[PDB]
Amino acid sequence: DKHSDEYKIRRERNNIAVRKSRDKAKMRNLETQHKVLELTAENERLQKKVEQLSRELSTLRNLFKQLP
Amino acid sequence: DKHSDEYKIRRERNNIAVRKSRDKAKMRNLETQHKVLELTAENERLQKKVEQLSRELSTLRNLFKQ
DNA sequence: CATTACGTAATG
DNA sequence: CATTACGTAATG
Repeated sequence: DKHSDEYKIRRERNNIAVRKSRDKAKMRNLETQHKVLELTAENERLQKKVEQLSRELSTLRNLFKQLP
Repeated sequence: DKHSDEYKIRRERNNIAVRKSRDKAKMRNLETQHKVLELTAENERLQKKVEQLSRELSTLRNLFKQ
């Protein structure tokens, strides 16, 4: 059964499919890791934008009250 | 090599460690995908603030050219 | 073919 | 002990 040629071919093909499936799983993990870095960078960009608008706004609010 | 008590025990212990190591890997992967969902949720939060501030600013500039 | 539990062995 | 390449077998 294990010395039959059909078992040997069967194992050859599955071994190839296993390697391929494990390597695609790696890549999906790397992509998810890449996503964390993209969200983090865009997150940093967005809070700095919020901080700019917050400043521009708060600056104005304080000078408006600055004149009865 | 095998059939020895030495080898049977060594395998029992490695098998336990493998299972542990694979379960811990599952969880770090789980954690990483938890992180994308929080960065995504926090992203949407920050976008909506930028938009609210942008609106508040923009209405101001427009009303000033009267 | 693709996926995954389970195991072996080499290795840090 | 923990990690990982490599393989087997059951299964979708």
